[PDB]
Amino acid sequence: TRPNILVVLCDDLGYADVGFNGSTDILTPELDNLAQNGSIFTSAYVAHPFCGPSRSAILTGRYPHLTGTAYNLFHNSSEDDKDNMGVPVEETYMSKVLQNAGYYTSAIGKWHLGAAPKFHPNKRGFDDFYGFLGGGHDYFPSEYQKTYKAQKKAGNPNIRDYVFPMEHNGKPANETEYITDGFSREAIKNIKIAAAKKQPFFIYLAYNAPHVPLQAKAEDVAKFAHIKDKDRRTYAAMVYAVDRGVGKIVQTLKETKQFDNTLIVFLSDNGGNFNHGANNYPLKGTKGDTWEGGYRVPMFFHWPKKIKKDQRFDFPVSSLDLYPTFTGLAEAKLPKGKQLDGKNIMDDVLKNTEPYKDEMIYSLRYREGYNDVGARMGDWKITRMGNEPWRLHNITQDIGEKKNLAGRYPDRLKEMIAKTQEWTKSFVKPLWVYSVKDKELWESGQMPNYEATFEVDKLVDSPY
Amino acid sequence: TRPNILVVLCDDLGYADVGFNGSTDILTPELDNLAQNGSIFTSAYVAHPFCGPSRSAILTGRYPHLTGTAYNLFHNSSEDDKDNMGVPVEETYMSKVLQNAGYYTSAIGKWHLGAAPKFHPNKRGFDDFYGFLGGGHDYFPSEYQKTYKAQKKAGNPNIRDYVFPMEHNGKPANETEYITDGFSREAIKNIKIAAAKKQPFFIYLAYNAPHVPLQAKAEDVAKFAHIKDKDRRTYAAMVYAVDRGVGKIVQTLKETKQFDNTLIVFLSDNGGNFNHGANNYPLKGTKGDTWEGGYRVPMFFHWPKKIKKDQRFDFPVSSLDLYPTFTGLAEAKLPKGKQLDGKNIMDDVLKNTEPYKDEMIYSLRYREGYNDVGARMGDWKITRMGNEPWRLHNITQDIGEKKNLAGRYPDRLKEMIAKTQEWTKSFVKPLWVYSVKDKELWESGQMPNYEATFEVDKLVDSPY
Ligand SMILES: [Br-]
Ligand SMILES: [Br-]
Ligand SMILES: [Br-]
Ligand SMILES: [Br-]
Ligand SMILES: [Br-]
Ligand SMILES: [Br-]
Ligand SMILES: [Ca+2]
Ligand SMILES: [Ca+2]
Ligand SMILES: [Cl-]
Ligand SMILES: [Cl-]
Ligand SMILES: [Cl-]
Ligand SMILES: [Cl-]
Ligand SMILES: [Cl-]
Ligand SMILES: [Cl-]
Ligand SMILES: [Cl-]
Ligand SMILES: [Cl-]
Ligand SMILES: [Cl-]
Ligand SMILES: [Cl-]
Ligand SMILES: [Cl-]
Ligand SMILES: [Cl-]
Ligand SMILES: [Cl-]
Ligand SMILES: [Cl-]
Repeated sequence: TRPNILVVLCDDLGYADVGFNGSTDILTPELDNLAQNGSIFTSAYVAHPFCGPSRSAILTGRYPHLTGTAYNLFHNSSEDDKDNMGVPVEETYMSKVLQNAGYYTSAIGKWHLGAAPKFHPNKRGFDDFYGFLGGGHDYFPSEYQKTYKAQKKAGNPNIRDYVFPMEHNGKPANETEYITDGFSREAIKNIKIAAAKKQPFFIYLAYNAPHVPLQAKAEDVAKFAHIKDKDRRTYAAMVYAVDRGVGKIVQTLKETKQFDNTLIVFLSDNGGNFNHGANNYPLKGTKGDTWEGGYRVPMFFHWPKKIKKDQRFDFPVSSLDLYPTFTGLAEAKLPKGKQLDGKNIMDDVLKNTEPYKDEMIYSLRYREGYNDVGARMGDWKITRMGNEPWRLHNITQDIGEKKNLAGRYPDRLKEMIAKTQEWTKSFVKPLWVYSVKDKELWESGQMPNYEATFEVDKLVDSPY
Repeated sequence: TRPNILVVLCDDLGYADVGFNGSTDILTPELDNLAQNGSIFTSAYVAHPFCGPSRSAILTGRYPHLTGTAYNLFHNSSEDDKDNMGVPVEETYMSKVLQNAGYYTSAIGKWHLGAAPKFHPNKRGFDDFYGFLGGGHDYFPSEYQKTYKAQKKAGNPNIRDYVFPMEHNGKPANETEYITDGFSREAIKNIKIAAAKKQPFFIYLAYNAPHVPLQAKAEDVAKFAHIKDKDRRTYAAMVYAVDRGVGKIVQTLKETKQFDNTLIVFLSDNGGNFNHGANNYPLKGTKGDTWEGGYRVPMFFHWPKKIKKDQRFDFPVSSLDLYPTFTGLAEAKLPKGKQLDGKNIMDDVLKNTEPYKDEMIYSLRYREGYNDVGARMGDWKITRMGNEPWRLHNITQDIGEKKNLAGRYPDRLKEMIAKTQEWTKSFVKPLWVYSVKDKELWESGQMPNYEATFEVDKLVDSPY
């Protein structure tokens, strides 16, 4: 009997901001209990260090550099199909694949993969959608509904999508509670629906917490009243509210007897933003970086029927693995011609085998005139940040990327740079960029200039 | 009547790495006692976020962008006067000005302002020099002398200058102890020389501690044995050896009865490198950045005859202020046509008045194809890092530069950028650059492109 699949995806959760991954000040007892009863992934990576492209990769199973979606959609992006402001519809999502294999599919919370009808969740493999289409949202309906009406009362032609009414399959959601609590409430409802249907479920629970604005319930803040920094205190309360809902979700799974045969996957979509309450310790950097802190995230698998308790999986994996792993477990057939950049790791997880032995896990982030790069194989990682000289780290011994080994092992450095450059030969042009500056640089050819990105000696050689 | 002047300049000391500036694990009792008995500067800035240009600025009193010295000299730089690898000799150092006013002048420790004879300290106003000409040095003579000899006897043509013999006025120094201790002993020796000559002294004590290589005496490491991280522990021991030497220097000043009429200035030449043991809390960033962490440094003035005890000076100051402050105290006349970018602040310190009201304290750091910028006026700072969109901070309320207010106050942002851009209009071309990549970009005009640096709207506007 095929398992249910529950993906709990948080938004900008820092590497050190759940108990099972080292937090000393944020309490996440429900998440910790799930993690201790499953497999914790100590080297898990998303395919891009910020929101839109990471989510594009999770659902398409491809790097955003291959689908044209490596920039975020701007807020209030176009809602007209003629404008193709969304992930290409030809790139079939794993939700549609699971849907075509008889799964009850549900998407809750944040989307950010296109606000026009052809990009809507109900058209991309989801029987049920409850959430918002853009990149973020205010958390309290009492506050943001008032603002929305008032802004209509002045005929405001550019109302921020952070205050738009949310929707349930295209109709007004009429949410009445702190939206983290509402998304938990909708997850429970959809679990009860699938149980009543005696149908396996796939639920994509995309919390916007703890993404800005930092807004939290008074009852949650009180659990952290001793934290003096206000942003950290509020951020902790936000993470705690997600934890409360996972505990309620777990109770529902047990009452409906779906707990033992549900694969629960929990992760963050990118590294924490350390300007807005997050802590990525012991990693270097912040959301958006190709330092580990940008795209290495907490993650666990929990599936009592098959994954042993107290497991730690220390081999590097990618969020790109979720697509082939889920379609495999679903016994689903892939669409003809579907290209995938990850692999099914369920067997590797059960037997503690290395899925990426002698293979690369990459990141490339476009900047204003240059690219940040990161690439890991085994214990070795190469990094370029700020267009500075290339760095080589033994990421297993130097998790903080403090000791540059490029000088001691230049052969390894250039071999890893060679493979990474070849990878960028397969890229497509971005379907959209983010800023006016971006558009100029790509039109002038100043971007992408992958050739300059993979220079090595001239960055370090003296001309004298 | 005129005071003695002792400049204690550490190398790469982190903002939180002395007791008086908030350190909780590194002990600096001697430095703290001086600071408690003088004026602590809570918003002190050096003129560039790394070694060479900052030091050029301290001795010339000018921004390195105006003297052509905003890149480091490469290690083992040219020793022939013909190649002009050094600070322009026409830019008169404050040591020469003080020399010409009857001061006994002495330089100790690190130089890095040119290794050719016309750039030598003895030709730049220093009666005495004891140290090394380049940018760093190994700490234990038993080890680096052995290496230097072995490699000299093998005719190695590329001996690292980190192991060259140190010198005393052009002759071999024959150092026999941990060079931090060796430098302290020389400061004591030069204090007694000035006393015997019945001359006011100016001592430029340029410790290379706590700059890499992290090397410390075992007896000093033992005092920080509860520090678990090996690099943090050695670094703590290196800072401590500087503190011990400051205490011995203080004892000498009392025996020679020079203590009360000596102005002791203590500061770091730039922010701490957080990859090599330093801690810049609560600032953001690291050595080399235009975040506060790159160029805001600890600093105190200690001068019992005039400066009151337990003072805290909270208005922003610059290390460029030391040149006109010292010559003012020396009652010296400036060379005809000498340009200075700082101001005499001794009166402002004694009366607690604002030296930079409605005026700017700047930083601009060249990167590979773009510029990092920071500029502060009053409570307000603008920051551009990594060519990202411009940031505006109230650094008095937001010392960590976490909350960008550029959207909230675009009028202030644009006026501060306008003033900063006009400042860059006076810059000169670098006399040298640092890497081959640097040279290509400057010859093609890809650098400096100050015009692109001060773009604002195109970095945040959507093109759709
Ligand atoms: Br689809
Ligand atoms: Br709503
Ligand atoms: Br069950
Ligand atoms: Br930010
Ligand atoms: Br001079
Ligand atoms: Br020596
Ligand atoms: Ca995110
Ligand atoms: Ca330095
Ligand atoms: Cl609005
Ligand atoms: Cl940042
Ligand atoms: Cl089992
Ligand atoms: Cl090698
Ligand atoms: Cl384009
Ligand atoms: Cl090259
Ligand atoms: Cl020797
Ligand atoms: Cl050598
Ligand atoms: Cl005295
Ligand atoms: Cl470094
Ligand atoms: Cl760094
Ligand atoms: Cl304003
Ligand atoms: Cl040049
Ligand atoms: Cl502009």
